Amino acid sequence: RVSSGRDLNCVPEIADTLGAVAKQGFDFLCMPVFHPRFKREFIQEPAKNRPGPQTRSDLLLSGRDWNTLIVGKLSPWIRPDSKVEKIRRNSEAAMLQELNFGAYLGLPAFLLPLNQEDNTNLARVLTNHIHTGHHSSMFWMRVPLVAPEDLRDDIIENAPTTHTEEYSGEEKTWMWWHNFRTLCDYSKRIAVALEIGADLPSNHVIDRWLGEPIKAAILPTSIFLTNKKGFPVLSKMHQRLIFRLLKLEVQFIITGTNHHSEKEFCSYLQYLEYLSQNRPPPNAYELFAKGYEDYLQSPLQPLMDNLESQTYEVFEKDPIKYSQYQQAIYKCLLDRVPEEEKDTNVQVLMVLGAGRGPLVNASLRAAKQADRRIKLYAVEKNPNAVVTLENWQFEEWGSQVTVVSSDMREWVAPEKADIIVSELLGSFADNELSPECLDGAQHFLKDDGVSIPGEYTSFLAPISSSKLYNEVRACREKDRDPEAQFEMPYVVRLHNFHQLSAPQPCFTFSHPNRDPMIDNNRYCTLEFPVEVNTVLHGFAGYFETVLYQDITLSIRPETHSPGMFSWFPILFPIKQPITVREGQTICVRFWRCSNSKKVWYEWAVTAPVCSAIHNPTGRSYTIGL
Amino acid sequence: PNAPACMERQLEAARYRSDGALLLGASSLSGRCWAGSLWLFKDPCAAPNEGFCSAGVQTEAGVADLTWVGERGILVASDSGAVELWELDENETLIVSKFCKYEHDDIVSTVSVLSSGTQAVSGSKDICIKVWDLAQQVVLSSYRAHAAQVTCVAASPHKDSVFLSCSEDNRILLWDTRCPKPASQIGGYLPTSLAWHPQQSEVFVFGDENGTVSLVDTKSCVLSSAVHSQCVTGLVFSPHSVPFLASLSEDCSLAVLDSSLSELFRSQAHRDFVRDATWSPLNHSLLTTVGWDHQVVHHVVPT
Ligand SMILES: Nc1ncnc2c1ccn2[C@@H]1O[C@H](CN2CCCC23CCNCC3)[C@@H](O)[C@H]1O
Repeated sequence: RVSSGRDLNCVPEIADTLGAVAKQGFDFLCMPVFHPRFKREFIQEPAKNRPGPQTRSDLLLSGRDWNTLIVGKLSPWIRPDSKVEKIRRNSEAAMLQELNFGAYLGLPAFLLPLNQEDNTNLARVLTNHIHTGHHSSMFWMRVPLVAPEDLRDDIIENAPTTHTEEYSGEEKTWMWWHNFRTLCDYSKRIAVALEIGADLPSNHVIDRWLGEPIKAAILPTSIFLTNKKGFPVLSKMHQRLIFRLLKLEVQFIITGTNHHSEKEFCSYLQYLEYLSQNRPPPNAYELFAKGYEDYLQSPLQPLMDNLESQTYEVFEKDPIKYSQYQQAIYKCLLDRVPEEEKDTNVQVLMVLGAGRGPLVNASLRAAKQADRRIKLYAVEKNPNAVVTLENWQFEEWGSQVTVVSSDMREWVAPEKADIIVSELLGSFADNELSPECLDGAQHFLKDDGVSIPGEYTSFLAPISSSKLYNEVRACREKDRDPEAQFEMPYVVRLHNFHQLSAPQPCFTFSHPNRDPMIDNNRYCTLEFPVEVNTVLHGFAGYFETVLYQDITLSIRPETHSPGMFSWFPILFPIKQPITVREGQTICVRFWRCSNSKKVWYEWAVTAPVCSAIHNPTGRSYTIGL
Repeated sequence: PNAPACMERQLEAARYRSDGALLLGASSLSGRCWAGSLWLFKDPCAAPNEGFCSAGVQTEAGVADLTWVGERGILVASDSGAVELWELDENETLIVSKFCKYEHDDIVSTVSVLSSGTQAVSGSKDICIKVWDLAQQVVLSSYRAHAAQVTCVAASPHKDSVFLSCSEDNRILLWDTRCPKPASQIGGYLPTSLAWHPQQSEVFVFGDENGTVSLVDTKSCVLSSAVHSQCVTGLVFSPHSVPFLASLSEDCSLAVLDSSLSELFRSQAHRDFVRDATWSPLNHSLLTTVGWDHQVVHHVVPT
């Protein structure tokens, strides 16, 4: 149910050791590839000429076993950053040798420690290795939650432990990691093995780490407590962190010696399994989202592009959305047609963007529950979906052209409407061009006609996510601007990330819009209070919409309509990550720009430093009218 | 005759006892099987020939350190993270396990018997230092004083509660376990080896990773000599009353120094790393050294 390896620093026979460990229930073995005490000379005679096999043979395991079962460990004497020149050079040579052997064996991962501040040379050797030959070992950088220097016992009589609240202090190990991965240029091969100790830092510290690429969490045997029955278990605080780490499908590694000697061994594992079988179960949204975690997609342009049959089908299988549309229209039919007027008053309802008809059936469902009468028009421009409508029309219905195959901005309406009903909203509300589409249909809304929805508002929040920054680089394409990938949004089920400040409103649009200008262009300045040292990699986007009065849809996380599938957040990247200190304000500026052919967003950070303006003139990203 | 067939290549430890017999420990640090052995040579000059030895045995894992405990007993720091007590049988033909306790979380790097011979301290790559009761076969105390690997521990000659430790955190800690805060720091290049003076309660030598040997007084900074071109692995004071200091190193050389740290002997007999040195109790100017080149060398030290 949960994936876990065993960390050993002692392996007398590889086969007996792997077998014992496979028996215990572990999936892999982190072990040394050279003996951890077998220091080697590369320069000075006579020890450079030490004979004999430098380590054990690749033939001791199958290729399949090397490729799936074994994580290598850098030798603990290797100190590329030593202040002694001879050790620095032996260590350079020895690190390339052990990495080369790991590549030679096809290991899936290799563990290197970040156990001090200055890892510049470590970084530079690993970077050279990555740029040498054709190999695809992952590099797991073993970094503690708490530096050893900060969890030492206060038993040195003339060197006491720094006592009071030391604020950037128990964030030192994050800066170790950040300096290292910045030196290595955010390489996608360099991830984190986070080593957990007896004590824990801030919820904020643990929050930053969960925006970082954690592939493994390392649990020492020593941090486990004992229950009555004599089994190993964890503090309620350590249980919280497991619960969060399981929510990133990280691998668990058990390190150190057996400390529960009445209770066999595999019991540490048994306990991780226990915690795992015993988290709250996925909600409806979490089940459906599984598979989409940090997968970047192009936002749909349903105006420019004719949606596929199977795209409509995911938007249709969203009962809570159509349930809320049904209620909004019901409440509208009741405010519009008094009870005396019940059977004389036919309300004219038009569905604008009817697709394959679910808002039409919502309008019907509404009409029976409100017991008022309606005359229905369904306007769709996608002639593919028009086939689905016109077949349903000729088969059911039989009365009225109902379905009209037309762009709602050209359509000559037989008649003015009481109510226009539409769902032309993307992940950023107005990025499917709802404003332009409704402004062009407005002229056939009666002077007191209602638009459902009546309002929407986009929201933004700054984020950190070094995974999401790499998914964006990976979007570089031949034959365009090498930076174009950063100047466009992505619909993405944001997962491996940190929300740096609470969402605030960006752009609002009302319908109908009787301001004699409309002007759907927009400029907004947003100030985000921050409270960690972090990297800004971009802004998450969300929206909310008023369908009618108090009937709303949201994907803003704090008001998220429960169990609603149709829309994941959007991400606006920035080209260069921006360091932010605790206490600093992130200032961001968004424009909604347009000409008669295109709408786009430009955006810039102005605090605590300026970015370049992103997407100037829609040079990298436009939404076609 | 008597023991395992093939003693492992990498000679780690050599220590004479009172009657002049040689204790050898070894690891295999390469090849299929990464393990360890103990040997008694009631004739030094034969060693390391397995056939013509008095006793020996297979350990589960590598031997990183060991020390004699009195006459019968051998105390072992294992790669397995275990501290082991082995003992000679009455006939000193067999070496039997008395205890194997897995209490450290990584390799045990260094071990040292206290004053009284009843207790011992271990240091480990797990960063911890531990005080053992050898009769009760339990850890009495565990200290996380250091911020990195423990390179060396060294029991005081005469005081059970006092010993030195040093670490890759650039600290030399002087410990007295009768204080609430038992450790005190003493002034670097990383310290790599420790020995107490056998005639001054107050004094000790330390070797650094850069090849310098340093003489330190508790009472008082230092006095120093650039003796080696790399890591000082070991410092063992000779058994004389104005004693010599044997220094060994990864530069594959042994030096013997006077009390002013001036050079008297130098040997390049070794072709790999020199791991240990022990002075004959019969002939206070026989010095025996061992190395990863599998040589046991017998030097006559000019005195
Ligand atoms: N000017 C026009 N005139 C008429 N029809 C128009 C437009 C602009 C868009 N459409 C259509 O509206 C529908 C919107 N669909 C329905 C479910 C999925 C969704 C809504 C949520 N976001 C993704 C698209 C589609 O069927 C479009 O083809």
